[PDB]
Amino acid sequence: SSKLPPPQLFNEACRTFQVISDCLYGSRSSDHDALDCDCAEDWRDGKNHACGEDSDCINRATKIECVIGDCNCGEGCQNQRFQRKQYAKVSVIKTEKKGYGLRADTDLQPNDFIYEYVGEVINEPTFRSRMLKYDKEGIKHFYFMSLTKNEFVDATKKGNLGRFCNHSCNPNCYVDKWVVGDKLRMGIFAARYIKAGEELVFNYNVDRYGADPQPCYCGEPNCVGFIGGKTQT
Amino acid sequence: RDNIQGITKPAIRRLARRGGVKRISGLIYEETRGVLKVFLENVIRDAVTYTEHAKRKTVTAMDVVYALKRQGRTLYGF
Amino acid sequence: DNIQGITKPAIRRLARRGGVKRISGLIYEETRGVLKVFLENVIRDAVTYTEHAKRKTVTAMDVVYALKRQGRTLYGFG
Amino acid sequence: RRKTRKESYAIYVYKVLKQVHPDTGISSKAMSIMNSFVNDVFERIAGEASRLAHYNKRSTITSREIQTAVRLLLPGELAKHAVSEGTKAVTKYTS
Amino acid sequence: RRKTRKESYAIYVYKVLKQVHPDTGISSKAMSIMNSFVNDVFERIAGEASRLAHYNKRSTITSREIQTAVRLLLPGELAKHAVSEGTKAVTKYTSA
Amino acid sequence: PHRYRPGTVALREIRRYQKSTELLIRKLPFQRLVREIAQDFKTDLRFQSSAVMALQEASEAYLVALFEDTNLCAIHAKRVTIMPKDIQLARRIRGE
Amino acid sequence: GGVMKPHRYRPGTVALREIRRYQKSTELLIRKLPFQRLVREIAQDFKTDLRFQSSAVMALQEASEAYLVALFEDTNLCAIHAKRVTIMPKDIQLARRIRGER
Amino acid sequence: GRSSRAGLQFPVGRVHRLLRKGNYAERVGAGAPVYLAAVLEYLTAEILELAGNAARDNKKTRIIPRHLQLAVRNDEELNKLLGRVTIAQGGVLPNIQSVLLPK
Amino acid sequence: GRSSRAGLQFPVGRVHRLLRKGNYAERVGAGAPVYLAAVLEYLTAEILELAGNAARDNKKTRIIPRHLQLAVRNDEELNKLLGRVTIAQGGVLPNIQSVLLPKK
DNA sequence: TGGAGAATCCCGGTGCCGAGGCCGCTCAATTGGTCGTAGACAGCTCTAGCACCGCTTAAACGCACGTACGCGCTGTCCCCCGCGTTTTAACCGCCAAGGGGATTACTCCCTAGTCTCCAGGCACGTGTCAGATATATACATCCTG
DNA sequence: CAGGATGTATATATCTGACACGTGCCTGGAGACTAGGGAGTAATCCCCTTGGCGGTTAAAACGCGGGGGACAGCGCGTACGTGCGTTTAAGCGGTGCTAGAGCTGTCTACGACCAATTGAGCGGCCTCGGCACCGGGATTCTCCA
Ligand SMILES: [Zn+2]
Ligand SMILES: [Zn+2]
Ligand SMILES: [Zn+2]
Repeated sequence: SSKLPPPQLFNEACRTFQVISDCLYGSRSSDHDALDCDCAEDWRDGKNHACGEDSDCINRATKIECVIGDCNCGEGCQNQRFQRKQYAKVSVIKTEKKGYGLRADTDLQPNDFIYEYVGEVINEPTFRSRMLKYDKEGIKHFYFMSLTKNEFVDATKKGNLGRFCNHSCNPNCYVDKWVVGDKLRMGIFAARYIKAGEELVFNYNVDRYGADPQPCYCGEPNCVGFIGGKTQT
Repeated sequence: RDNIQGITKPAIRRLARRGGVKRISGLIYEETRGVLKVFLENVIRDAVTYTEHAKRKTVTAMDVVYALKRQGRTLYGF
Repeated sequence: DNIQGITKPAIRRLARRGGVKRISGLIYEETRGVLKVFLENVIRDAVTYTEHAKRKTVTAMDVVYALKRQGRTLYGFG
Repeated sequence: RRKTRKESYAIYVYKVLKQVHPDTGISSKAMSIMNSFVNDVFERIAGEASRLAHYNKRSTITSREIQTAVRLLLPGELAKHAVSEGTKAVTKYTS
Repeated sequence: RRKTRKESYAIYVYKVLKQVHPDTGISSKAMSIMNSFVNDVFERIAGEASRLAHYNKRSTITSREIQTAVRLLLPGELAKHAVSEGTKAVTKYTSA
Repeated sequence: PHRYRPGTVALREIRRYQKSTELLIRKLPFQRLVREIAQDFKTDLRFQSSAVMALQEASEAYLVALFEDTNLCAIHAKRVTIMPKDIQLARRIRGE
Repeated sequence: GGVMKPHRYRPGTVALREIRRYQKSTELLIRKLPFQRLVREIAQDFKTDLRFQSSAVMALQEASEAYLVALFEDTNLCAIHAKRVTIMPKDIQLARRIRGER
Repeated sequence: GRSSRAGLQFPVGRVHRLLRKGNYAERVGAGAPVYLAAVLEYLTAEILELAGNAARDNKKTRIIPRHLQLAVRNDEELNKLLGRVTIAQGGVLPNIQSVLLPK
Repeated sequence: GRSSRAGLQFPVGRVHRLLRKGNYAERVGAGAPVYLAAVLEYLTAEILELAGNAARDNKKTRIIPRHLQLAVRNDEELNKLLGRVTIAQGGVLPNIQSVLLPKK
C-alpha cells in the first residue's frame, strides 16, 4: 500500500548509532554444518539463480544458507544472500504517531528476502544490565528482542536499518530464524503483496516487563488497543 | 517383432477382473505389457541359463520351475 | 509392560530416518504392535536355535542365522 | 519296460488319502501338485537340517536336527502336531 | 596360551584393499561386514552350484557349474566381468 | 433398450473369473511372446509344451497378485479404478 | 524493557532439519537399555532364565531399526501416493499387506 | 518293512536314500528318516483332508487343483507356510472388496 | 602357493577345503576353487572400490559401514544383488521425497 | 416396488478318456556282519553376563499455542463402460519329417584318500595418530570498604 | 570510587582408544602317488516338437452414447509440530560374583559300508464311471418406470 507516504537517515531520523553489516556480536551459535549439495545450477552468467530463491534446492527449503565458495554451485548460489546482502529497498519515513517506518521504495514481490536484523547478541545478566542502564537513562524505545531463548539482540548501539519498525496486529512482513556460518540469525521476509510506500510493520509479540505500553496505532478491528504477546512478564 | 501386442486389451482386462479390479485406466494395458515383458525376460533368462548348462537345446518344464524357484515364486505341478 | 519402553520420540526418530514428515498420534500403537510381532518371530527362532545347541545364551550367530531364515540377512556379526 | 524309472510319492499320497477320506479320489494334476509339494517340503526340511548341523559344527543329521528344523519351518499348531507325530514315530520305531 | 584358531577373510580383504587403494584403511567392524559378505556370496554360489549338480544327476561341482551359478546370481555387467575374471584365472592356473 | 449400469457387469465378471480356473491369456500369442523373448539369448530354441504352460501359469499368477495389490492401493487412495502409478507403487513396495 | 519473542519456525521446518540430520548420521535411534528389557520380556515367554550376549541384543537392535526404517519408507511412499503427507495406521497395514507379512 | 514297523505310510527307506544321496550330511541318523516321513505324512494328511472337505463342499468326489488351492488358502498356518507358493490351475479366493459392492 | 599360480589374492586352498567339507557335493572339480576365488575377489574389489570412492569423496581415509552402505545402495547392480541384506550401523541413503519440500 | 429381462443355476442325459487296478519285472530296500570316527559325557578353566550402586545429564514428558493440513462437500468434464456389429486369428484335429533327449557301450582321466613336510595365517605385543580433555591465560563481573 | 578475587571464552599440550606393523607357532595346505568310478564320447533310437492346412466361431477390434467417478477448488476445524520447562531413567564407570561357554579326554554306540536277497513299487494295458458338456426349465438378480 501507500499509507506511510522526505525520507530520513539512520544516524527527522532516529537516534544515532553505527551502521553495521558484519558479525560484530558479543561473543558468538547453531552448530549445524551445511554440506555441499549437488544442486544443478542453470548458472554461468546469471541467466538463472543456482540455488534458486523459490525453486527446489535442499538448502534454502529448511532455512539453511550455503557458505560462499564451498557449495558445488560456487558463487551464483542465490541461497548465499546473508553473506552477500541481496536486501530490498526501504527508507526511513517520519510519522508523528508510528514513529519511524521502513517505507518500501520498490514494489515488492511477496515471499522474498526483504532485510536482516543485525546488532549485538548478548546473554541474560548483561542483558538485564542493558535493560537497567537504559531505563535508568530514560529511553522510550526498546529493542530487547530475543534471537534464541537464551541470547538476546539489541540494535540501538551498533545496528542497521532494521530498527525503524513497530507492531501491527495485521502484519505485512514477519521475522524468521535462519542459520549462516554456524551462527543463528534473524531475517524479515514478506508474505503478502508489498507496494512501494507503506511501512513494513509486523507482529512484535512482545512480553513487556512494564505495565504501560504505547497503544497499537494500527486502528484496525483486529487490534485490541495494545500489542498482545504470550506471557504477562 | 511387435508380437508383444498379442496379449490384448480384453485379456489384460480378464486378468484384472480375476484380480478384483473394477475399473481400468487406458494406460494400464501398456504398463502391464511392460511389466510382464520385464518379468518374463528375467524368468526366461534364468530358464535359458539352466538349459545351456544342461547341454540341451530345449527349455524343459523343469528348467522353468527351477528358474521360478530361484526367484521365490515356486510353481507346483510340472 | 515394556513395549512402551520404545518411547514415542524414539519412534518419531525411526520415522525420521525413513523420511516421514508428519506422524498421526495413532501410529505409535501400530508401530509397537509391528515391533512386537517382528521381535517375537526373530527371538522365537533364536531360542529354537539355542534349545537345539543345548546352550543357555542367545549368541550373535544364532540371531544372524534366525534373521537369514526370514530373508533379512545381517552383515557384521559373523 | 524301455523307460527310465522316475520315482514319485503317488502311491503314498494315495494311501494317506484312503486312510483319511473313505470315498474320495484324486486327479493326475492334483497328484502331481502333491508330489511336487512333498519334494519341496522335503528339500526345505533337509536343507534346514543340513545348515543347522553345519552351524553347530556337527556332521550328522540326527532326530534333533529334524525336530528343530520342523519347529523352525512350520508355524504354530502345525509345528506342535508335527513334533508330536515325529516323537510318536521315533518312539514306535525304536521299540 | 592362545585361545582358539578362528579363520576369516580379514587379511585377504585387506590385501585387496591395499591393491586397489594403498592409502586407504578399513575399520574392524567394516572388515567384519566384508567377511560376512564374502561368506554370504560364497554360500549362495555354492548352494546354487549344488542345486545345479543335483538337478542334472551329477556328483561333481566343476568350474562350469560355478560359472552357471555366477551367471544366475550377478545381474548383468557384474556377471559378464565375473565370468571374464574366472576365465582368466582358470586359464592361467591350468596353463602354468 | 435395457442396459446395465457401468459396474455391475464388472462385478459379475469378477465373480465369474474368480470362480473359474483356466488360463486367461491366449495360448498362441503368449507362445509367440515367449519364443520372441527367448530369441535374444540363444538362436533356435525349442520349448516343451509343459514349459510354456508353466510360464503362462506363473505369468498369470504374478499379474493376478500384482493387480490385487494395485487394487488395494486404489481403494486406499479413495478410488475404485487403477492407475499406472498404483502399479509402480505396488512394485516399489514389493522391492523391484 | 521486556522480552520480545519473535515468530518460531513454521511446522515442518524443524522436521525436515531432523530428516537431513538423521539421514546423514548412523547412530542408533532406539534407547539400548529399554530395548534390551523388551527383548528379555519377549524371550521370557519361551525359556525361563534366558541369557543374552551383548552382541546379540545389538544385532537385534540393528535388525529391528532397519526393519522399522524400511517399513516407514514404504509407508511414506504409499502415504505420499494418497495425496497426504501424514502417515496413518491404514498406511502401515497396507504396507505390510503388500509386503506379504499379513 | 521299516514303514509298517514305524506306523507310517511314507517310505522311510526312500527318504533315507534321498538323505544319503542328497548331499545334506556325511552321516544320516537312523531316526531322522522316520521323523521326516512322519512330518511329511502329517502335512500331506492335513492338506488332503482339507481339499477333500472342500471337494465335498463343491459336490465332487475327485480332488482337482482348485480344491487344493482352497484347502491351502483357508488354513492360515498353511498360507504362512506356502506364502511364496503358486498352485497351478488353482485360481483365486472369491474375495470382493467392500468398497466395490453396490450401495 | 596355489593362489600365486592363478594371480589371485583370495585363498584357493581354503575355498577348496570349504567346498569339500561344506557338504555341497560328493566331489569338487579342480577348476572350481580357482574360479570361485576369482569371482569372490572380483566382487570384493568392486565393493571396496565403491566404498573407497565414497569415503574419499566424504573426506575420510578410513572405510566405515556408512561408506559400505552408500557403496551398495548407490550402485544399481549391487543394490539388486544385495536388496535384502542389512549392513550393520550403516543407516540409509539420503533420500527426501520431492513432495516434502515447500511449494512455490 | 414390481414386472420384464438377462444371467446364472440346477438337473438330467450322453460320451469319453483318464483314474484305478492288475501283471510282470528289476533294482533298490532290507538284513546281517564288520569297523572306525562322531559325539555323548564328565570335568575343568576362565570370560563375560548379570546384578547393584552412585552420579551426571540428555532426552522424555506434559502442557500451551497456533497453523496448516486432513477431510468433507460440490461442480465439472471426460473417459471408460456397456453393447452392438464386424473381423481376424486362435483353436482343434490331422499329418509329416526329423531333431535331439535319452539310453547304451566302453574307456580313461580326474579326484578322494593317504602320506610327507613346512611355511602361511592367526593370536599377540608394540608403536602411532584423529579426536576428546584438563589446563595455562586474557578480559569482563561481582565485591567489600 | 576502587583494585582483587572470580567467572568465561580461547588456544593448548596432553590423554585415550582404535589402527598399522612385527613376533612365534601350528595345522592345515601343498606335493606326490595310487585306485576306481563318474563322466566323456560315439552310436542308435524314437518321442514329441515344429511346421502346415483347413474349417469354426469365439473373442478381439472398433465405434458410440452416456454416466458416474476422478479431480480440483473451497472451506473448515482440529490435531500435530514446535517450544519451554520439569523430571527421570539412560548411560557410564565402577564393583562383585558365578553361570556357563569352550575346550579336552575317553569311551562307546551308532552309522558307514558291503554282499546277498527279494518284494515293493513302477511301467504297460485295460476298464468303467465321474465328469465335461448340453438342453430345458427354474430361480435370482438387476433396472426402469
Ligand atoms: Zn544447493
Ligand atoms: Zn548452494
Ligand atoms: Zn493492533
